[PDB]
Amino acid sequence: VKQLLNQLGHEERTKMEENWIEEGKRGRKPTTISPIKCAYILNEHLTFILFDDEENTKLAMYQFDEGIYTQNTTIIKRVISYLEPKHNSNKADEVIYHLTNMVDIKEKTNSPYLIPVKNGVFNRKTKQLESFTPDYIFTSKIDTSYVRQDIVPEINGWNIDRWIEEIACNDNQVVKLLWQVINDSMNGNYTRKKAIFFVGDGNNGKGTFQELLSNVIGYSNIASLKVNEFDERFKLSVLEGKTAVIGDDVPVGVYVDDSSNFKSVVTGDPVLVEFKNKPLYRATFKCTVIQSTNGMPKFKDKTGGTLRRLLIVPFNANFNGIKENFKIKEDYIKNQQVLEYVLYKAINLDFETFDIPDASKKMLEVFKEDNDPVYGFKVNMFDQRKVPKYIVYAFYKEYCDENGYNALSSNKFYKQFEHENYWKTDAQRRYDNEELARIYNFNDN
Amino acid sequence: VKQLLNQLGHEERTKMEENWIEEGKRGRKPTTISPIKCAYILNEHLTFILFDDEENTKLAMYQFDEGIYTQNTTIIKRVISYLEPKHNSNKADEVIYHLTNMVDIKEKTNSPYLIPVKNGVFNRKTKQLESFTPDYIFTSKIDTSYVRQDIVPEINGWNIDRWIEEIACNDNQVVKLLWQVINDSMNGNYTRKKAIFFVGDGNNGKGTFQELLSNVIGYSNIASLKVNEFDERFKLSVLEGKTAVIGDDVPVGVYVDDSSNFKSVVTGDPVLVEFKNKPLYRATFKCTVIQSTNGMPKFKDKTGGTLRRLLIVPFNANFNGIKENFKIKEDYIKNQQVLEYVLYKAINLDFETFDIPDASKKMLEVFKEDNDPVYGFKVNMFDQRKVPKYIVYAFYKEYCDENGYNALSSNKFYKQFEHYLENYWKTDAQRYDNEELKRIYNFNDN
Amino acid sequence: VKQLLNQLGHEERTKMEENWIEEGKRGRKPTTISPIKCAYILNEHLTFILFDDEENTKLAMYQFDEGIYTQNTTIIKRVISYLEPKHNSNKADEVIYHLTNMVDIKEKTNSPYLIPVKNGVFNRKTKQLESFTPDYIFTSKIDTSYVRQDIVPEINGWNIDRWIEEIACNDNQVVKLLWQVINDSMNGNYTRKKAIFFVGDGNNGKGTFQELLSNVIGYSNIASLKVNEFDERFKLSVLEGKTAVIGDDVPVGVYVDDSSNFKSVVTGDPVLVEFKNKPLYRATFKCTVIQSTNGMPKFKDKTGGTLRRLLIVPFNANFNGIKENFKIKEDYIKNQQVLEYVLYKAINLDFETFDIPDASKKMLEVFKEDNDPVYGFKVNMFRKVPKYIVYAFYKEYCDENGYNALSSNKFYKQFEHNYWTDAQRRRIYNN
Ligand SMILES: Nc1ncnc2c1ncn2[C@@H]1O[C@H](COP(=O)(O)OP(=O)(O)NP(=O)(O)O)[C@@H](O)[C@H]1O
Ligand SMILES: Nc1ncnc2c1ncn2[C@@H]1O[C@H](COP(=O)(O)OP(=O)(O)NP(=O)(O)O)[C@@H](O)[C@H]1O
Ligand SMILES: Nc1ncnc2c1ncn2[C@@H]1O[C@H](COP(=O)(O)OP(=O)(O)NP(=O)(O)O)[C@@H](O)[C@H]1O
Ligand SMILES: [Mg+2]
Ligand SMILES: [Mg+2]
Repeated sequence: VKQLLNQLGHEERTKMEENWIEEGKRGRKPTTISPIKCAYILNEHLTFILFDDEENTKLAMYQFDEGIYTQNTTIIKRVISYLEPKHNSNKADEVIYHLTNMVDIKEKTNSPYLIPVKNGVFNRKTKQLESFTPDYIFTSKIDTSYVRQDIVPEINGWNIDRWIEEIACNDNQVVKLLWQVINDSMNGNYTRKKAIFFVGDGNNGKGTFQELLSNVIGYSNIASLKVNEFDERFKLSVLEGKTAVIGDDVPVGVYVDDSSNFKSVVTGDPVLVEFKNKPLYRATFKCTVIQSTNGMPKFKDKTGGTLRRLLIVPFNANFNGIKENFKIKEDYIKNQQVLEYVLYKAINLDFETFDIPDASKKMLEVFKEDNDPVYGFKVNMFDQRKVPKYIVYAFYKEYCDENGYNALSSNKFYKQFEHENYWKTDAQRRYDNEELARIYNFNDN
Repeated sequence: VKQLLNQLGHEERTKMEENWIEEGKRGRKPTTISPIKCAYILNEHLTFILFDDEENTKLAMYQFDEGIYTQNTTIIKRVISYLEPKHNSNKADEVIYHLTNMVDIKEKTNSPYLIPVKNGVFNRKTKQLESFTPDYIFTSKIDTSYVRQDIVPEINGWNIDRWIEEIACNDNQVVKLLWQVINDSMNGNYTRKKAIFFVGDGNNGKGTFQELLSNVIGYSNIASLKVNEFDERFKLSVLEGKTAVIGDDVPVGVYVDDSSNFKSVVTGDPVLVEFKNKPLYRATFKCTVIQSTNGMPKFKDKTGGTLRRLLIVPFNANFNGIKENFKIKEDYIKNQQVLEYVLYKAINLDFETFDIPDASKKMLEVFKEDNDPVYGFKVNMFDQRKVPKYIVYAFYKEYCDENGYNALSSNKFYKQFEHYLENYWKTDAQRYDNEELKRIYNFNDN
Repeated sequence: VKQLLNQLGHEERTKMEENWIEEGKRGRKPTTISPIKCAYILNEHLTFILFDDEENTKLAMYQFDEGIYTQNTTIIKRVISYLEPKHNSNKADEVIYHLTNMVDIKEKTNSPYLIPVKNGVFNRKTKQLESFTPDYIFTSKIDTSYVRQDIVPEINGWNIDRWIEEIACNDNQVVKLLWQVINDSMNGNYTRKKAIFFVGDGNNGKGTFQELLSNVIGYSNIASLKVNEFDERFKLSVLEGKTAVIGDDVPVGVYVDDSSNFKSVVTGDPVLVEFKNKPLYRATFKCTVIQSTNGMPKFKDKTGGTLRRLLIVPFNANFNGIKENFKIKEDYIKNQQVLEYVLYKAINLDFETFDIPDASKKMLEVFKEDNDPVYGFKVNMFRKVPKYIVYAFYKEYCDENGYNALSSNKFYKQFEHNYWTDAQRRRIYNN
């Protein structure tokens, strides 16, 4: 558009000179296009919009070669210079202000069925690639291109699908879940209301998968934030325009005092976000969370909420014992063809919701037992009677041998609420004080 | 008004051109309307007001299409451009300043009987919809149109009334309370002084009901702020223009050490509000508070006044299994017809105070024992006399067998303050004849 | 004054046009009054003063209709626009600067016997209502007119005096104290060196009385600051230009670690006020403090000063039932007749010190026992030589979950009060 703008500026200056010649030598050779006329020409021959009618909304320009509207001031300034190079910063700002006054108001397309990709928009309803148009209002797009694939790319005899199988210890459910996780991380307007956790005992390829995701998706489109940092002030502000958020390494067994922000982000509920020395507001973040960590973080809520939000991926394979192929994480996942194929395969597959692998359900139960001492006690109870409350207490098996703090006669109510037998009241099996509950009995008669 | 101002343009400019022609070629062919004349034309042909005479207050323009006064400088500058496009930003500011000097002073309409709606203004005294007029001064309105509704809209064979009944587990009192809450949430000038709390274990529709409210009401008319965040600095500033505040998820058992701002916002009491790098001032907030959480948070204030303000709504419906429908939260209640019907029904019904369901009273009592250990001990006392005051303070029967914190014999007055039952105050000298002090004496024979 | 300034501007513009005509057509014809001439005209006709000679102090203008000097630059710029509509913000600032250079300096009228009221100034010594004049320098006034009242105004069969009696649970001392509190709150230049605290639990009407006070007085004339908010940054800037400060709900039993600013504000003690990124300065605040809360918060200092500064008002009536009438706090206290009668009754009442009710003295003693464990011990202990036995760790902290001392500061108990000596006599049920 540089040539077109230079050309239009040339005839505009020529017309101004002709009018000055007709009117006589009085305007001392006017050679600079007035900012209002410059804005008129730009609006006529380019696509400028305004995202919102709110105060100090920055004007957006449609980059034809990129297909996404940009609010970057310097790009617009360069465009002005293309039309009129003699305007300084103040006159270009005046042109921008005039354009802001002229252009119409259009909201960004937040349709979950449309995903911006480098080649163009992708429609999930038709599962088809559509060329970039100014009608589709996007501010960012997936870095990697989208072309039809027929064979699995291989570099130096290394296959991406074989690596995916190797990551999951050759489990169809886990590789399917990983592909679904990639596909969900691609979508920014839809969240699926699940939290993805990667657990790793060592060199399990977790970081390699994180870098693969950060490469297939735009590196700018991804945010970095851990679970324990969600409640911290100004941390949520990084989730503004990011397609997904990745926690690189959550500390092992970290304690989250409050996860209200984390749960709200996971379920897509609106949340209060503030910037540094900026007014507070509320926004809805549909970006998915993907946290890679060793072990498993411990939550404070201890309720069914965090149980329903979370999803765990085993990542059992250990590549530390096998020879480490640094080229996989440094070269192979950065190859254009591999990212292309990954993007194509992930975008084509369709699923309404995450399908939990059988390994994840066992891992979810393990997390439930470890986080909640009461549930772990109930699972490992193996007791036969039911009436004696203090026998049921039994000091809870030395805090389930995991020294997790447990209350008296209050967590008993929590246990009975959590869990056929219900409660029984007998005067011959209770109030005997056989044990003054340290405790070594397991089962009585 | 764009057409009207454009017609006003090229006419005043024509007038200046003719005057310059008559006076001779001396003014270099003036073509820009002077900012003062621009302000005169705008004041004559539009409605600009000033909310108050305070320092550097912002001019307000009546949007004829929207029907609400706005202080957004961008819209005003766009209108000025509609009149005189060639004005710079500084010239637009000059026009705004001249208008500020010229226009009159009128206060915002804050009568509780008038509710701004997308379609018009609803009058509760006459229960009627009236067209937008510049006389009514509103800065925001409900984003749902008000239309006459006779048949409940069904989308994909799904009924909103049936969903409301399901959320309440088919309880008439609870559905009535939910409708009353919907009605109260959209009134920005009347508070009823009740703190609505949604309690549920999981997948109970708490979040669905909250974003349903955020849909029927304007999204920008809702402020997201939790109970524990009321007293943090700069947080109250979000309540400036919002008709309701919604706490998406209050952490379970969070200790609210200070409740002054929250209690003030619940009632019609004024509060000190401060913006970021802006002078502090005093404002009254009538927005209703609605908080959804998994269990009632612990409040430091054990006094009766904190308890009376709180209201608790049971969400006892379970949708954890295959019964869950994503379309309900994501699609169905974003439908325009459903929102219109909900707005109509909520606006129509009239009441003076919340009708407390029986289940709410039970849960309010339960939270009363949970928050106040002495009240919990009294409820679980069953010790019938009470002359030996020392056995009564047996760590209040070891926290009535639970856990907590106790004061050392300074809570004696608290027991009488909580209740007197029927024995009132009873202490006799002969007391010392009972053996001192552990769980053997849970009976009245003493 | 709009008509006068419009006429003055028109005649000045005509005179300038005549001068341009007689001097010949030189350049563009003058049509805008120069800022210096505009300032000259404004100074000649209007009334502009300067409160002090400090750095960049703001010019004050006397509003003839309002009767009070204002420093609001918006009003001054509107007046300038009345005189000269063609001046933008910079030219109005130039006019204001010229006026600041010209006008004389007069201090604010801070006479405790003069109270600015919407009808006019009120002379307490004369007990009269004097009309507004520019001679009296005031920056704010009570938003309720002062009219002579003879018969109590009743709205919907509801009496303000009967409601006041109901709030006090039918106690003459308490209603007298409440009227005295209203009178003290209205006066902004006299402090009486007492802190008013509304102590009551559950529904009592403390907030209703506070709203009545904020209604009879100007709403903008009331500051909002709880006792615990006094000592942090930028909070005192709210107190500037306010006749009284009201704390809506102090947290129950809040720990007031720092009370220096609160004590300074309670008395006439000067204090350093700071604005947000504005030149901080020293100032004296005479506004009275009124706080409402459930129970009496305890102070760290627990000394004589906080005891003598504090005053406690009983709110024992409960309306937590069908007795509650919302219209009392929503509509009844907003009635203009009721507010006018309340203002008349309060301002005509005269006194020099607060009349302490007997119940207030009892609660003051109770708070002294609660905040200071030593005095609670002294009250509870109802011989002389034995100090160790009477100590006994405050006889086991007098059963209040307190913390004791090392038996060295315990003898400060004879400060509150063991007449002095045996040589052989110097948990436990036990004096
Ligand atoms: N097939 C393979 N795929 C990926 N990495 C491999 C493979 N075989 C060996 N490796 C090596 O295994 C290591 C995996 O690195 P990385 O995935 O960052 O580890 P991690 O411990 O999971 N990282 P992190 O998530 O931050 O804790 C690197 O040294 C790789 O070179
Ligand atoms: N009557 C209903 N039938 C089926 N699904 C429903 C019904 N009501 C709500 N849902 C769905 O239940 C899901 C969860 O509702 P939501 O209110 O977000 O949960 P929540 O109660 O906030 N969960 P939690 O924070 O963990 O306690 C949403 O997808 C709703 O669409
Ligand atoms: N004499 C009265 N008779 C009946 N109702 C009254 C009376 N005085 C006040 N009320 C009402 O009682 C309520 C008092 O609320 P308010 O004064 O804000 O709180 P409070 O009673 O001081 N404390 P709290 O109950 O914790 O909010 C309002 O509804 C008043 O209209
Ligand atoms: Mg929820
Ligand atoms: Mg109150």
